[PDB]
Amino acid sequence: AKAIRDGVIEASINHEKGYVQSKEMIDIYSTREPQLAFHQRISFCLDI
Amino acid sequence: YLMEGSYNKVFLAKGNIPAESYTFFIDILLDTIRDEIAGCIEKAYEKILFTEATRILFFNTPKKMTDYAKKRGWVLGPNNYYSFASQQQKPEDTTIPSTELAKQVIEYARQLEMIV
Amino acid sequence: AVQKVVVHPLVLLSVVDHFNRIGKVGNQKRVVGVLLGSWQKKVLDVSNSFAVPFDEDDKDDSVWFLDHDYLENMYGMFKKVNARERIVGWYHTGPKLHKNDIAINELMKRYCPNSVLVIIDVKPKDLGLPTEAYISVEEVHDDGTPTSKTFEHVTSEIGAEEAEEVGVEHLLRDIKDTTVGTLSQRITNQVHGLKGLNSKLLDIRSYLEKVATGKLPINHQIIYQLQDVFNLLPDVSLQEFVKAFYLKTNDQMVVVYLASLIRSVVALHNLINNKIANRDAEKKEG
Amino acid sequence: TRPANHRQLTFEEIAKSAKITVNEVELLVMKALSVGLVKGSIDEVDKRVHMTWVQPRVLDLQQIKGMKDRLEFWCTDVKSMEMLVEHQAHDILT
Repeated sequence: AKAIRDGVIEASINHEKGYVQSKEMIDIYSTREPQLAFHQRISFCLDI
Repeated sequence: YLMEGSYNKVFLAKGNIPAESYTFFIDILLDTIRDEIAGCIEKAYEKILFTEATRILFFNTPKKMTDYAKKRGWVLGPNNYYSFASQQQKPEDTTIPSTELAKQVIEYARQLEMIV
Repeated sequence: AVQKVVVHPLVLLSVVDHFNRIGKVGNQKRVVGVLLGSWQKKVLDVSNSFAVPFDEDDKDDSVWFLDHDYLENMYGMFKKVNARERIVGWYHTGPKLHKNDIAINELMKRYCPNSVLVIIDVKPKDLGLPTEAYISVEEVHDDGTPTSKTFEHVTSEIGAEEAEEVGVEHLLRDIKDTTVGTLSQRITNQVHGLKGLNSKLLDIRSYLEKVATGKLPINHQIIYQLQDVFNLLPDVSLQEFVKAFYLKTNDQMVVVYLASLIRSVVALHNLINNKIANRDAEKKEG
Repeated sequence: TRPANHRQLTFEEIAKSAKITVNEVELLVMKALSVGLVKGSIDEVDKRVHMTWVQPRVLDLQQIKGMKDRLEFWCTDVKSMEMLVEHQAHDILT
């Protein structure tokens, strides 16, 4: 429950049945994280 | 134990004090986890009857479940907690990278040709 | 039929110097002249010109005169000095489309089949190119007049020539934002480009002035294209169009990240090439 | 009538507004596409059609108010986005 509260894992729990389901989250590529992994190091390699 | 999702052990420590009273501290400790269970009712749960999440805190059947059930959603129904697990509105945003990235592209162009 | 026009700076200045040489009249005189040149591969060419004597009175402004003897003799001189040079049409100084410029073209259509006109500018200020050319089309259509004729603007640009660029680049000597790198497009079409869209945005706003107050003909042939603008307004942000945009952007900053990674190593090699010029020189010379 | 938001109607809606049966509306809209008064695509399994281009009609002095207004705040988008261009691209060229 706190693992869904604090961020970490997202998906649902069937507390009545027992199983914790989790979706298949692929294509993190289009999601705007690796542009930030770029942008951290673009300006820094320009700094060095 | 408050750091992780250890709830039940903390509420076992609520009453298992060998040292002294600690009453005013375990009453804050009570409210600050009352709104925490009242927070973690808000997942993508299924229907929970009026027994399970009724007994996850410390109550049998007062109107404290009317206080939480009218405080947040998971509405009072026929032995039902209603799941409004939507999480739908916020995605598909091209314009915000088309403003922020529109800044960062020109900021890439500044330290690219202009002497500093 | 006619693709586009090619205008040289020699004739471009060679109208304005005539505006200077008849600028002593003070009151009103329009520079109307004969436009000479070729057209090859359906690309219109403009090389040489002169100006014909012309006067015009304000009362009863349906009267024009071109000295056709002057039209014959000087152009025979121009053919004699240059058999390659020939007629291409005419031009007028064109502030605001004077009214005789519906039958000047019909007056001298017997020389050039597409006797094209060129509107120029004498007071140069805009965010674009103040060079204009129409084309003559006539129409026997359902509406309007039975005898109906309206000019249609063919696009206009300034063609260059390897000969004349020496004199043009010589006569500039003022400012020239060359060294086209990461910044020339940023100003020639990104600072200036959206302001190029500003005027075309504002032009239909200028047609928009007839909501209940402007001119009496209403739409007919104006609103199918306007409906096609909002109809052909582009795709909204829901599709993988979003995800393909993120995809190719996320592909582009791979390449930018690569070359950016190379550049610092290049300048590091350039640093060691300077420390070798430091430590093995300070002990030697002193 | 439908905006540029969806303009995706269904064969039940053609069967409602034209009171003509389900097995004839496709023969209608293939003729509409063959004439070329409309340009769009036809799904059969979800019973919907993605109409894209329509034949442009005439209009009175009321529709130019709406086209006026949709032009109006489209001006300030060009103003607003070009404002970042001249502000952030200021020192790049004088």
